[PDB]
Amino acid sequence: MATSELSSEVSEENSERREAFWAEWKDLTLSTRPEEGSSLHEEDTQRHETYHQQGQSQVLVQRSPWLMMRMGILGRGLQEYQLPYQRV
Amino acid sequence: TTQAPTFTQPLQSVVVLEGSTATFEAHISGFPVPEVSWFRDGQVISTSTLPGVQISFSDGRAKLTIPAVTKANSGRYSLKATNGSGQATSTAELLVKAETAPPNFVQRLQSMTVRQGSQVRLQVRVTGIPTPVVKFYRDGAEIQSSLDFQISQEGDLYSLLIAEAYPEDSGTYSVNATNSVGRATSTAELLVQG
Amino acid sequence: MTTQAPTFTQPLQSVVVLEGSTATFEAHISGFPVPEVSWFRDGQVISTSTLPGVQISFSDGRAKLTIPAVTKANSGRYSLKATNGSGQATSTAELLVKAETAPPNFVQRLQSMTVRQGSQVRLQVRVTGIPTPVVKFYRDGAEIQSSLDFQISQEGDLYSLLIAEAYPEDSGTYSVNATNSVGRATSTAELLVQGET
Repeated sequence: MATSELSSEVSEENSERREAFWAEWKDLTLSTRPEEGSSLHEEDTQRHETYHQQGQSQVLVQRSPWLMMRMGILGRGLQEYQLPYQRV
Repeated sequence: TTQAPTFTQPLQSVVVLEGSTATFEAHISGFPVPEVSWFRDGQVISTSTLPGVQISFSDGRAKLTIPAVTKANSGRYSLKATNGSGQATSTAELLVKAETAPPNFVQRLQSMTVRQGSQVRLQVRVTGIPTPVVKFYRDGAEIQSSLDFQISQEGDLYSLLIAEAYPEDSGTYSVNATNSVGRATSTAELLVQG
Repeated sequence: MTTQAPTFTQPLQSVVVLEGSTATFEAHISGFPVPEVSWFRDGQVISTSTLPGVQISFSDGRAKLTIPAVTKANSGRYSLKATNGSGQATSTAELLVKAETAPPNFVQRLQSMTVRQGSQVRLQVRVTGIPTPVVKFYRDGAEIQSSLDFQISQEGDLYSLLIAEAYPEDSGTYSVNATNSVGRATSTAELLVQGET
């Protein structure tokens, strides 16, 4: 329904050297898929019975300046990738 | 070299299920070691405003634990580190979701062929959060509980008791269960022999 | 031994993955006789002619479809259909393919420095991001257009601003700002050019 957008911020300063540093970024975005997105449906023509179910699933994608992403469906586990993404 | 506080790993957002444990964690470097303090929505954090919180800061590793979070706990969380050279703030969000689940039929309707004049009992078992709204239907028309067609609820077990079945009662019966995050449907066929 | 229509012991589950990595839909199935099994994308039947490299398997009641290297274009709904003489069963889940992105970061920060009138001075940063961040230099709040006067130049991911010869008028607060579609960052430092003594 409504995508959520979470932001993280960092603000550091050094008065001994007069140096500062800022940062703000789209840290975590949480989205909502429509139930039609993951459904199940079964027909038994021998016993004349049918079953149907559908449900929303919320996806979670996270990121960071330190080059590392995180993603998954909320309820299932998250997966962690190493940006500049390679292969094994 | 006195070294102003700095983050090698700042706070990062956290999403988590109502009732679970949420955890903010960050690594801080500096010298002399900073005085760290945590905030929520601008107000300082304490056992008083967040019952059961746990805090720790050893070996460059800062960590704040909230035991049994509740929706009301959502908001911006800050960590501040200072010392003679300077300071540092790292800010992140905590969003808590309701633990929800689409309607599920643990026991589904079942087709049955019976004898005219029989008592027939069709029953399902349904779970959901939020509680599903459950209704019964015959051939697309919603059934209205009554003495001849008795619908009753017992825990998460729903029942339709047809006192006296006849051939006019034959057809496709179905039960629909809906809630804010989904819906499920179980249909079966009832044959009444004359 | 017991003619039983096909039923998903465990439905398909939607998945989010990183463009370039492997994706797998998995399901467990029952029935007898054992169901014929087949897969679809957005209603269209799946074959090695529609999805080169796909690995499909179906044995021991467990059906698997794996895409070794997913692309953005693979996003869609995936259906596993199981058929047999007593009935039929379907399961649909989504595949969501996300691209690599990372907000600007300063792997090496601007650094305050004191120098002597007439020194060559180099202010340099090392910036990382995906997509590649746009980077700018500023002095006392105003942006610097690279020029003879202040030569800005990039060398790999390392950006630097050379002051051919430094003078007091050059003392001031410098800063670099890095932005892209997912975040921004700023590193500020100070430069002090010593006077005559």
